Amino acid sequence: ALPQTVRIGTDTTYAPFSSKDAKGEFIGFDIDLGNEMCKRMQVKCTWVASDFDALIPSLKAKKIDAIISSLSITDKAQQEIAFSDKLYAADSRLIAAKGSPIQPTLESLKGKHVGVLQGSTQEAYANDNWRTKGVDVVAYANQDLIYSDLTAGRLDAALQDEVAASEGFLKQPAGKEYAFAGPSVKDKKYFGDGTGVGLRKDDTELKAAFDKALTELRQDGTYDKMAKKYFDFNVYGD
Repeated sequence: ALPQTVRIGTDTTYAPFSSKDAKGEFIGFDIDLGNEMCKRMQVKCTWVASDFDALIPSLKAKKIDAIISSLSITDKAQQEIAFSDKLYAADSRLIAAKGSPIQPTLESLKGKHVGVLQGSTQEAYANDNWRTKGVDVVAYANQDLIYSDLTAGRLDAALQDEVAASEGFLKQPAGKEYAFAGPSVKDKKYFGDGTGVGLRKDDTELKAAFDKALTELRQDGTYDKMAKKYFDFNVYGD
């Protein structure tokens, strides 16, 4: 059976997907999608704030029933839990100076200095696929020094999460003269084939209901109107 109330864990530190406004209400595209889906499933849903590292543990322990927290559908993720159909893409993308010919390819990146934040999935991606093929991958302890170095010319480009750099630098005045160089980088093992509602593998009726609500609010234009409230591009992706 479907739960009486679906408890949804989210990490409220990740606008524009999941954050808390100044009055403390949950806000973002993850919330709107969750709320819309739950409305279509006709079930009560309750948002449970949780540190991101504790989301999958809370789910396996049944302290929560779903995860909606830009949780990438990576290969390792799927060994432990199940996912709904994709909610939106969370790929990475290179940033360089406006007019840069740089592409996210080996023949383009050979011998170039690409910055990445240490500990990120972008650093893992760039170290396992780019550093070992003659790309100079530079790890940074501090995200704002990446941007500063890039503006200074000590990097040819930076590998960032696409939405985060969209919101955090490119829309800011400091990034006016910078832009994405080439298309978003896709890698199922590092970035998932999107994000999805994270669910326990036993919870097939819950998965079915989220997927049906998801296809439906897409097919009738609700997804696009809702995304337009936050995004200028195709957040859903491929």
